Amino acid sequence: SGAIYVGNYRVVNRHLATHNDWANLVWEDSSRDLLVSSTTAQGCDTIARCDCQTGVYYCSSRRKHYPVSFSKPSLIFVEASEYYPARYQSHLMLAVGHSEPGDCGGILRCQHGVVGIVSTGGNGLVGFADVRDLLWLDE
Ligand SMILES: NC(=O)[C@H]1CCCN(C(=O)Cc2cccc3c2SCC3)C1
Ligand SMILES: [Zn+2]
Repeated sequence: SGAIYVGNYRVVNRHLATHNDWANLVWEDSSRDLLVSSTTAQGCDTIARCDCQTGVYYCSSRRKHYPVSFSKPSLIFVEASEYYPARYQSHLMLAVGHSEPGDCGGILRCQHGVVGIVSTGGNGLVGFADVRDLLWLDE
């Protein structure tokens, strides 16, 4: 579990969105596993606008933060699950690091701010749905 609170928006993994997220839906994309909903309260997370390939992510299955190098956002094949059929997930970044079901939602950050959130993982790997291209989150 985990979300990004920026301005009047809440960004979460689409497969983990609630009834409230869908009733106040701003934008959603199954291929990216992202859903953004509107909020009444103001959010204060800063989103990074960079091309960093190093950062720190929160791993709830270990209750620890870990430094990682990560790949550039790209189309990556993702195995069938109870949420999606077998498909390519776009804007995904991979890193070597621990990750198990339940770590989705954990924030990945660089010196500039929030880069994205855990969405995939397995075999000593962790996939992060990137949010740096969503320039509208700020305005
Ligand atoms: N984006 C998707 O289609 C997700 C949907 C849920 C399932 N999924 C996974 O990768 C499961 C998983 C296994 C092992 C470690 C981890 C995970 S998810 C957090 C870390 C794909
Ligand atoms: Zn950065």
